[PDB]
Amino acid sequence: VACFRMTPLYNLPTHRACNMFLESYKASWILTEDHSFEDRMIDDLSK
Amino acid sequence: NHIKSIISLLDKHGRNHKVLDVLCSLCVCNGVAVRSNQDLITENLLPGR
Amino acid sequence: LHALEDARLPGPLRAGYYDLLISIHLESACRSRRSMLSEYIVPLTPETRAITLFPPGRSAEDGPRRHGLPGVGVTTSLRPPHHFSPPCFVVALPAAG
Amino acid sequence: MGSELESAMETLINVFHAHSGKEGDKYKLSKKELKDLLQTELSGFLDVQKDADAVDKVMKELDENGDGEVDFKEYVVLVAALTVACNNFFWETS
Amino acid sequence: GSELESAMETLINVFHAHSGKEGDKYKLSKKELKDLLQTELSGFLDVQKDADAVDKVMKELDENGDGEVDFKEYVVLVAALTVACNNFFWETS
Amino acid sequence: VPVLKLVSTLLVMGVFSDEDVKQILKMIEPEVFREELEEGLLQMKLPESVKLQMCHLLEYFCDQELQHRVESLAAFAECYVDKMQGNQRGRYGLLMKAFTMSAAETARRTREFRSPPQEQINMLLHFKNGADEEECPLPEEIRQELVNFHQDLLAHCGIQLEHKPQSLQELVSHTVVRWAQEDFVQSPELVRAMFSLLHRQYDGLGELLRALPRAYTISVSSVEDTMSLLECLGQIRSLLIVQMGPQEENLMIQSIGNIMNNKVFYQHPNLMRALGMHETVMEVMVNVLGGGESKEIRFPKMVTSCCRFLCYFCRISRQNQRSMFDHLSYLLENSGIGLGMQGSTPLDVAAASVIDNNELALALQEQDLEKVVSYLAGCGLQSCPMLLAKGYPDIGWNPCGGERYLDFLRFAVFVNGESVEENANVVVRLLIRKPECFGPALRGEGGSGLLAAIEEAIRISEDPARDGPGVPPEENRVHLGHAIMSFYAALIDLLGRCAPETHLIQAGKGEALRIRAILRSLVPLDDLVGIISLPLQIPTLGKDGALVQPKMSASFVPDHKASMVLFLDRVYGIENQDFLLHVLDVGFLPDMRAAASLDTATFSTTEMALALNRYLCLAVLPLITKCAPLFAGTEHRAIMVDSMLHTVYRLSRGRSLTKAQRDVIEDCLMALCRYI
Amino acid sequence: GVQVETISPGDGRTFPKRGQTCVVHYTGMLEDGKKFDSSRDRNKPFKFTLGKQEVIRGWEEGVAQMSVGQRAKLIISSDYAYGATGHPGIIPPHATLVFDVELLKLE
Amino acid sequence: VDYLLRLQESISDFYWYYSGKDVIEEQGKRNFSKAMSVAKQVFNSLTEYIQGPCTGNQQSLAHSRLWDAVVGFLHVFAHMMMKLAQDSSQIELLKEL
Amino acid sequence: IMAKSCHLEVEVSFEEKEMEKQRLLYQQSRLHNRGAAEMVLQMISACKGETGAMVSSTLKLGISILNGGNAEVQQKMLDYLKDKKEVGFFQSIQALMQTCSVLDLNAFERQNKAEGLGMVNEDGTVINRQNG
Repeated sequence: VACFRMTPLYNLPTHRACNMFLESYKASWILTEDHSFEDRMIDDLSK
Repeated sequence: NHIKSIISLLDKHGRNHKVLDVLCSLCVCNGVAVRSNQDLITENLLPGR
Repeated sequence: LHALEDARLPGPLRAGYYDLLISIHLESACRSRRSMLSEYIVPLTPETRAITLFPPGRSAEDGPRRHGLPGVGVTTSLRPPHHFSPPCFVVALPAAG
Repeated sequence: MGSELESAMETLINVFHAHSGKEGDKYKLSKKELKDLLQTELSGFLDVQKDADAVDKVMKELDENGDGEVDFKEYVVLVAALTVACNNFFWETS
Repeated sequence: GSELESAMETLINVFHAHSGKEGDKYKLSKKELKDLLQTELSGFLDVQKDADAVDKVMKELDENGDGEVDFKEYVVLVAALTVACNNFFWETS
Repeated sequence: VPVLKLVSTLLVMGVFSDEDVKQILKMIEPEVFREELEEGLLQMKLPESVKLQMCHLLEYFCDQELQHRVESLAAFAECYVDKMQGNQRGRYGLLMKAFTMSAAETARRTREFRSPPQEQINMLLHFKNGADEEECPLPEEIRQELVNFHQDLLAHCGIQLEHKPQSLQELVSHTVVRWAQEDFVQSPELVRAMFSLLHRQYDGLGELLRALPRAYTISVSSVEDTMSLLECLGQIRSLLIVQMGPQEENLMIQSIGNIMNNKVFYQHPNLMRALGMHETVMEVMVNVLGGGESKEIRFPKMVTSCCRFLCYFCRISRQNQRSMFDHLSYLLENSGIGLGMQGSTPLDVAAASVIDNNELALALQEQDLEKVVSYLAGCGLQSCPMLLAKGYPDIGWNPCGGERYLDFLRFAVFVNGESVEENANVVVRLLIRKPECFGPALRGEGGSGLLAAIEEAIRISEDPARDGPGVPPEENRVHLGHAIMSFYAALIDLLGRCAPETHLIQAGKGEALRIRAILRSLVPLDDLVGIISLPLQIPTLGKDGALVQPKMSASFVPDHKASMVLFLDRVYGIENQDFLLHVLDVGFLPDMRAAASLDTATFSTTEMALALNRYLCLAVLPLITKCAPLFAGTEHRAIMVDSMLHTVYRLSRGRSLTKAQRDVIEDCLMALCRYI
Repeated sequence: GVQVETISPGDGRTFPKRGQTCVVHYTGMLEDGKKFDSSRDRNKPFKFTLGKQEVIRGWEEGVAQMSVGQRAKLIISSDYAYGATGHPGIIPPHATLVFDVELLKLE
Repeated sequence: VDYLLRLQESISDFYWYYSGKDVIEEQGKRNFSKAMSVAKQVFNSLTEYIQGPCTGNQQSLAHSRLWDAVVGFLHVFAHMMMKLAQDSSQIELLKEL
Repeated sequence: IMAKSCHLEVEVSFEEKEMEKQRLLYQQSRLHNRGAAEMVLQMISACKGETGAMVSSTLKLGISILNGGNAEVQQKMLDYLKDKKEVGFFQSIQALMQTCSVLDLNAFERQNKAEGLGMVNEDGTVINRQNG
């Protein structure tokens, strides 16, 4: 019956919405972004 | 009684920094402080001046 | 304070007095604040809304290439204040044990 | 009896005082029993009620109002919320 | 459903039968809802027992001069008279 | 070094103002930290220890930059989530303004909003690689805000792509590399600080990614209570570094009390898991428990408070319960010695960590179960040194601790009214492998039997100088007779809970049939009937109106019989009319008659009267209701049937009876009268 | 307790009244002549209100006797002082106290 | 060799579990895939140990319990190839085996 | 970071393949010319047979520097082991093997039942059967 019952996002307090947004952004945007600093760091440290 | 004996060591043998080191070790070990030892050392050593 | 500002003290005694000042007055508050600095609880205040990654500028499109000076500006993360008691040895001790 | 709309109000009166009698003297009511009163007698409406938002507001009202003080005004306004929730599917309320 | 449910359909049917006057379906302008409330509460308002309640409603009719009043406030304002006459009649604990 | 230590301490305290921080930065490096002696401290060719202090300063400034990034992200979240919520309201408005023209599309759009809010946010946010309107409703206007902010964040962290540094990150990297190049650093702590700083500078997104888990946002109204909770948490954390004493115990108790009273502990459990409060409290508890293991558990009150706090932390939410399930094994390790405090225990914490959670019960580990089974075996083998020192007679085993371990095993096996087959089977095998767990009564080589053991325990209770020391801070410490009865009741309760389910038995699973056969072999039926038939002492009015109330803590009680009834119902089961009538005549009906007779005002609210009420309502009356169909065609025991009906009706007409209990009684009566 | 000896004169007309705050500069010495406290080192005058039991009864009587702008030596007996318990780490048990108190102003 | 024997016992038990069922489910196929990957790596390691050839390692394995593990794999391989060939959807798992 | 330093990147041209091999060798030289092999052996010996992220990272680094059967790294490791004559390395390796797990039918059944059971509560609010 929960599926029939609606769960609007806009009926959610701003602070909980912010926490959920932070988690989702971390999971989908920050984590997916790829940066290959290993080669540069190793070369700099070796020189 | 042990703390007072260690302080009497300073009293009777002189101003030896190794006794001070022992008293310092009594207070703290591996980053954990023993409040009873700290308080007893303070009470028995400092107020006499 | 006189030991701190003294210049002729032996090195061991100068270091000892500096460390004694830190231990007597500042060590506990420093420890508590360092423990609390690991977490970021951000109230939704107008000051928080005012925060931006880059200072208002025009140097570059992705904000000014120059950052703001680190540690300078508005920080709204909650950190409990420091509490200190005056050193006074003429006040009455608590009647209870 | 009398005018039909009036009779409807006395039906409200009697249904609320049914539970007032059990917990309080005649008029005093507690949410402890107002929850059962609403969820039982308005069971017919919620079956056909599709305003998930309003029924959720009612489910929030019940856990908000556990403090347990209520009167006729509170009961009638909340059951009015329930009936408008049920019927607003039937009829547009904007 | 329970007879309370039938009372609810009674209220909703009266509200709609008089909302057909001005308001679309679940809306109704006060210019008409006022006539509804005095005409239908004529028994109650005529047997009014709380002068305070009757004067509050007589000032409400003018206070809500907006031509729009929702069903929650209608039920509240009718209950204002009803509960007053109620508390006069019975002991009130 | 001293001046830099003082400056670093003041900075970490945060006392320094903006102008002071600017002066410090100018001293560190004039050119780089220049708003709008020339040589800086970094370029001044200093010794290694001074370099360590400078590294501490740079660490502070890097931490401040990380804080700035986190706060900026939080503010952007505040704005962006408001935008998304408003547009979501608009979209729902239009979708409801849609009069079900095409269900295939109406349901497709409305499934979005039927989904939980976290998945709603995920779906809305999923447009990083590009998505159309149908998959992602967000308009391009809203999307561009996030794209711009993400580009800004990458630029700030430097992942978005000189002879002078021009920035803090460049300055730190250049300085660390230059120091390492110039000299072979001989200070391990200096090397560690240098390379930690270098790694932080190189991995900007990694540091923010690791920091975010600890980032939380709260409404403006919660600020005061959150600050108070932070003060209490800081106190508790400070007590991690001091050996526990009286003052620290009192402080810890006060802090835990205030934390439990505070609202944030309920409104934001996620904030608490992020703060790690549960782990801090557990570390304090285990430290003090480990302290003085051989002697005793010093500061029992603090341990009780910590255990209560952790159990209630588990109760607050399921996620907290899983967090404590993660540490279960640690609590089981520390739960070796207990009951010397008589309050809450780490074993209770472990039980709460798994109570009423099917997922966690299924995830429970055989190693964890075997540890508790080994503890139970040890209890069945050796006696309790604390009781022996107190002066209690040496019985040779520890029913007191055996009962606690059995309680944990019961909570593990039995979940939400249904037995967990895996845990039940594992526990049954583990118990049979170690027969001493069953206790000396069921101990095979010379076991007297369960009925004989319970009768012996009753005689222990009756006989002084053998029940107790007989040479009372909590109701006279403990009583050996009641302890033995409680141990056997708990054992039989656990076995009955381990009993397989009826639907499995009907399906014919060989494993379930074998387990039920093993349980029946362990527990004979006649012993259970005799124990259920044992007479309970009833309050009586004597000696000039004095109430002779039996002492519950030191006497046989209805709960011991209730466990036996549960075993009889689940394992053996009542399927024959003759057996039902026999058990009713011998054991149940006398207890019901006694409960009816204790309905008078004098004995109505007595402890034994309430115990009998609970026992009947929760064990017997449900059983008779389930067995009601068997009462058809019992015209031969007409007198007994009439007496039972009268007794049940008299119980129904009873005072001091809860509504649920009355409901059970009335349901039993209608069920009987339907088939009689 | 307490004995008061006048080191420097005061006005002689104004004396502290109950509930009235006193600002003072003090220097605490043990009866052997060992200093244990002094506000002048902290550079901040000590403020205390009479009749609220904030300071020991030796102060509560000596400062009351003193007048505005007066410097005086107060000899406070052990029992009027912290007494048998003492102040651990600072004052030994059963120690008489000698104080050099200047009453700056009343507020 | 001992780890390989533990693995082959586990795989034989899993195959006996799934023998009755007509079609292996997705989770069963995934677990099979992980087990066969690990077994493949262990076999590659053993082959690397013995190739060259290393007479000492050859003799050590010959005297070891490798033969029983190979027997278990032979049984499992025969039965699993039959069962998986009867079903087309499990072609990828059959290729892995 | 050191492990990723060694990349290990239609059939390519024969020059392409040898040239890729040469970068892999140079990248492994950057590490094992500075004691990375001895560090890996010392870390594997220090772990003392308790599995964890530390030994996982050590093994990954060793694989990275040994990829392609680097003979120079192999000799550097052998010389260190023979010279130090420590048993801790192989004792830890044996303990790690003994700790390595295999297919578990009881665990499989538990996971199947847990997955079968579902949350009544909203997925966002509750775990909803997400466990390792």
